[PDB]
Amino acid sequence: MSQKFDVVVIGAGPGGYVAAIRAAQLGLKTACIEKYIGKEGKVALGGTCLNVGCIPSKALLDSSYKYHEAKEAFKVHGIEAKGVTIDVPAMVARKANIVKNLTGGIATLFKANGVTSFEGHGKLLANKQVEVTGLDGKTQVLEAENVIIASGSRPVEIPPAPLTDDIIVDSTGALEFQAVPKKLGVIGAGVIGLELGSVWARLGAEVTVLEALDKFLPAADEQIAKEALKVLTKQGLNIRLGARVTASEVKKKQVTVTFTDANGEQKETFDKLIVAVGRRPVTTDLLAADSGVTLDERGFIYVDDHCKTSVPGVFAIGDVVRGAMLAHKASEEGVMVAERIAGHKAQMNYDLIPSVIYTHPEIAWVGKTEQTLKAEGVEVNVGTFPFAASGRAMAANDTTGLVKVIADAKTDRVLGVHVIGPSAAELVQQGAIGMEFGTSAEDLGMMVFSHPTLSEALHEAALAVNGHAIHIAN
Amino acid sequence: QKFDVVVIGAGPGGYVAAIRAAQLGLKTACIEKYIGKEGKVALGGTCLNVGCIPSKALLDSSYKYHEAKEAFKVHGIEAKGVTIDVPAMVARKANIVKNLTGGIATLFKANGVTSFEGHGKLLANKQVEVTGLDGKTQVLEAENVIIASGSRPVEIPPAPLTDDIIVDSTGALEFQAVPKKLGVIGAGVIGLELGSVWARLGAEVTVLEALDKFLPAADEQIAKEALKVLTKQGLNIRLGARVTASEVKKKQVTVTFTDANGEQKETFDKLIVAVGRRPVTTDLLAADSGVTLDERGFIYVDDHCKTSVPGVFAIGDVVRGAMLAHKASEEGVMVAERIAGHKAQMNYDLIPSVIYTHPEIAWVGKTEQTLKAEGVEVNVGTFPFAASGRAMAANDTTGLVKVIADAKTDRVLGVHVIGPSAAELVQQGAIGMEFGTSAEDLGMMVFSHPTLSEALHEAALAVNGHAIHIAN
Ligand SMILES: Cc1cc2nc3c(=O)[nH]c(=O)nc-3n(C[C@H](O)[C@H](O)[C@H](O)COP(=O)(O)OP(=O)(O)OC[C@H]3O[C@@H](n4cnc5c(N)ncnc54)[C@H](O)[C@@H]3O)c2cc1C
Ligand SMILES: Cc1cc2nc3c(=O)[nH]c(=O)nc-3n(C[C@H](O)[C@H](O)[C@H](O)COP(=O)(O)OP(=O)(O)OC[C@H]3O[C@@H](n4cnc5c(N)ncnc54)[C@H](O)[C@@H]3O)c2cc1C
Repeated sequence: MSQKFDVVVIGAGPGGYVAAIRAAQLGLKTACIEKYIGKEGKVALGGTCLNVGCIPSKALLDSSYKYHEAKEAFKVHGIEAKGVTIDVPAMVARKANIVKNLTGGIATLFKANGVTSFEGHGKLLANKQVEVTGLDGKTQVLEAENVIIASGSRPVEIPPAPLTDDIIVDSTGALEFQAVPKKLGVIGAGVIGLELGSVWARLGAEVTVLEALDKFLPAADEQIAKEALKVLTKQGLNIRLGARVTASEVKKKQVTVTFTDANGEQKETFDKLIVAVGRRPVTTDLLAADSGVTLDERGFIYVDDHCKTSVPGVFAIGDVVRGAMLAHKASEEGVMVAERIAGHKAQMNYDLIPSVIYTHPEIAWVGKTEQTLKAEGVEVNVGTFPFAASGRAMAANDTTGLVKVIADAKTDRVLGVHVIGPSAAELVQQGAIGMEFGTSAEDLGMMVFSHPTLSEALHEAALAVNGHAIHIAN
Repeated sequence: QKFDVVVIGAGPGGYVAAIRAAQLGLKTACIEKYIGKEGKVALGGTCLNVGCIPSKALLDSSYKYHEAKEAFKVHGIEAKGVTIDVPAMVARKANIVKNLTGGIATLFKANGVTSFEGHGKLLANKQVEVTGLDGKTQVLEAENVIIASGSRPVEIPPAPLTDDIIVDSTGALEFQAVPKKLGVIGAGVIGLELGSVWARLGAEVTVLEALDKFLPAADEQIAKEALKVLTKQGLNIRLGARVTASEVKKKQVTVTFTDANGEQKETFDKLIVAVGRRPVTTDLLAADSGVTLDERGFIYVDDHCKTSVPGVFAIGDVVRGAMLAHKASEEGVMVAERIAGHKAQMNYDLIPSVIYTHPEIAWVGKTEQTLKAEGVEVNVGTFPFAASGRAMAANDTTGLVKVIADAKTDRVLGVHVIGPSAAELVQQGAIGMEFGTSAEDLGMMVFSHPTLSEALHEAALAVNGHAIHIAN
């Protein structure tokens, strides 16, 4: 029985580790297999998000912002912070210690819940048998009643900019720089590139972001994206749209990138270059030829709306399957799959998954953009409120940005909430909770919002939908 | 001199009522007497001029200084020193107040509200006498009157305001230097906020509180954590300490008070009287206006803020209910809408409370102790910020979220937070409660990761024993 489990989970990222905990909570005998070696030379749980993704990036964003504010936005308060500096090794070490604590915390949760951990590489064979290759190279086979595949993702590689020495790096290396890159190039103006560029720009890097697409943040609401581009450019992110990298050359501890833009061939030289074009699903040695599990043309594991693969009792969740490649999407899929194995008719809502970009100002949204609703032919009413009119934001010395609420013009149902500014993600979550209950704009308007709080900007934007905000002209 | 609506007072109640009435097409006047820093009438009431906004401005500046002094090294951030210039900090606050008070006048002009400068008094038959700043009078004929005269600090005989030594909250927001030893009478929201400002800047702060129980309206678990954290921050909060006398000598003040061990004395450079707030009706009502006051000096109104006189309403701090700015403003909206013919109502059950200490404290709905006293069986779920990845990244892990749900129906009955973004997380809870959320409803929603909001999600899951990120 040592080798028999009700649920075997391959991977311990946000998808897999949450699925494993939930399965154990539901009374299923659960194993979770993980191969990733952390900084101490031992297996570290938590996946991309904890080890080289969400948490490390937010740690560096928060440290670098605190330095930036001390250097550039203290005098208005009367604060004199003389000769303020930030030590990059110490900043990175704080991040490493946070990662170590949280990865240890997952192991603590596994122990408390009775999840059995295996260290090594898992491979799905036919008929729900899972071969585990341990760290010593020895194999064993686990007999699973159900398998949850949660093998995650890795950075996209591009031929013009292969990882090279410590000069051309991906996001993992960008979270490990021990000195500020004097000239930093970033390929890709999506969330990851914008966050990483912001960290290092705050510390003095001169940053160019090369983006092949003509449109900035095309999935975000256009009004939000336009303000974001303006603000981030002013902060020193030299974001170049319609700029397609074709070659790179490393010499003298620098890298020269050749790229094509509207004016032809261009060259620019950097001390470090981050390739942040996107993310790809990981299926390396994951599926035996006889497993029965199929991949789509983009390399994701094919699953249905309940994350079931083509093989009964085999599920796949998170970044290895279709849908938004986000940590909270992966974890909610894990919960849904575990609940369904336990017999519950659990159903995931894919329409209210929020997005957050942890720049400062923060950017977040839920639901549909104005441009999507126009393409769908839905008439809408829009309300906005700027943080420049927020008393709380004035006290905070942080008045950039706005809240936008989009409602159906016929029914008043809120269809999207979009924010750039302080506490964007928390205000968007307020909107998402309302949308879960079918809120109208008038419903939000009729609620008591504490004063003074940043939340009031959502209240006013909801009132503005129907032309009766108090604190701005309508 | 004829108006559909005459509003007395331009604080959060009155100025919002005036704007909403004007938006509804009612010919609206608003009367205000308060003189701001430029020597002219300033709108916005207590909250904008000497209350909410100034206090938050000094709290935010002082916290940024505190974090630089005490919580930068862990990030790798060093400095040769950090100082704060108190006059400059206060001047930033004064400029914010000036901008926002000007903004209300701009809103009045855009909406067509007519302003009068002076003291408004309700006479018989809905006539309003306005005494101008030169003492000359005129009478306005009002179809409807909205009384929004607000509040002022409570004065106590044993600590009368004196020179620059014994002050109320208004004086405490105007210190031009850090007091070396600062005494505060009253450990409520105002006293804790003001004490926090000056403690962060180096004052030795004692807070004398007559009640044995700290923050009795807050949930007991939150209040216990708050007392521990604020004491650690240097607020020497003395419970069961009743002030009986004070004496000023040589620009210092000795306070006599009684505690469990008998009569005590303590000497301070400055003393803040922050025991509470009282409704203002000074010269507000003619003897035959028809409007009645209760025994505590509030104007008596029904649940629609209607007085004993038809067409006369009263809102905000001068009437029953929570003395909070968002309560006053929403009452103003209700009254304006009702004058315009709508059967508008006010929800008194989900008014949140916020204390802008750091960590911030906020809550909505009922406490565990209230529900026990009511005999309502409950399930409780909590989640600590020490287990939040977002909070760890923020270097700010003090506190917790608490969700209380009915044990039979699973309906959320209260949400209580001490920690980062407490007010925003409480607002999430309040929105859910408006829609009748259960704890499981919140648990089934997708919360972005990593965000502080996830602490509310986990606490909601913990109600029914299945949080993912803490043992159940
Ligand atoms: C720099 C960066 C910043 C990000 N910021 C955020 C953010 O703030 N918020 C957000 O929502 N998302 C963010 N993301 C995306 C987020 O990291 C992913 O969406 C999330 O980690 C996906 O979770 P998952 O469990 O599907 O996969 P992963 O987190 O990739 O976990 C997969 C696990 O499977 C292991 N594994 C793979 N194959 C095997 C095998 N055969 N046997 C054993 N183990 C195996 C891997 O070692 C890994 O631990 C960020 C990503 C990056 C790179
Ligand atoms: C230090 C402090 C901090 C505070 N912090 C907060 C907080 O963060 N959040 C919150 O919700 N609440 C806070 N409050 C409470 C908040 O200020 C009040 O709840 C709110 O201002 C009440 O609004 P109101 O319109 O009823 O009265 P007020 O704001 O007091 O306005 C009444 C107006 O009427 C004027 N007036 C009175 N009589 C007349 C008359 N006869 N004729 C003409 N004009 C007249 C007054 O000059 C005044 O401008 C704070 C209060 C203080 C003292």
